[PDB]
Amino acid sequence: ATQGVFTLPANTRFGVTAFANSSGTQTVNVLVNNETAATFSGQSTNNAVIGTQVLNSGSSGKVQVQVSVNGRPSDLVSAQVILTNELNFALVGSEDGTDNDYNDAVVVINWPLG
Ligand SMILES: *C(=O)C[C@@H]1O[C@@H](C)[C@@H](O)[C@@H](O)[C@@H]1O
Ligand SMILES: [Ca+2]
Ligand SMILES: [Ca+2]
Repeated sequence: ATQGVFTLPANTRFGVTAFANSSGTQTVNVLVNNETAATFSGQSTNNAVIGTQVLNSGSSGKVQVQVSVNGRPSDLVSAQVILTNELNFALVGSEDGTDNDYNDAVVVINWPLG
């Protein structure tokens, strides 16, 4: 199934933050309505934050996370969780290799802000 694609409410600010846990430099691209809105890159095996940013979901609300390592797309896992009918999380893990820890880039999107 498709992973890493989330429909947000339109015209709403949201946060996106990426963490790395791999020997490989992770590149995380965040598309809003199919156009690049942020791109983060970095290397850590210690959960370093490789980027954090506030972005607007725009007219479509469509947000897609892509993760690439060594020029190759990583395998993605994702889900969304909503607490008290108000606080939203879109969660992505990714695997760049064969150990299947799925933490090589971890991406957390949260809304609403403010
Ligand atoms: C080896 O390069 C694989 C790669 O880096 C490891 C240190 C570990 O984080 C593994 O999950 C990652 O796929
Ligand atoms: Ca891995
Ligand atoms: Ca890892």
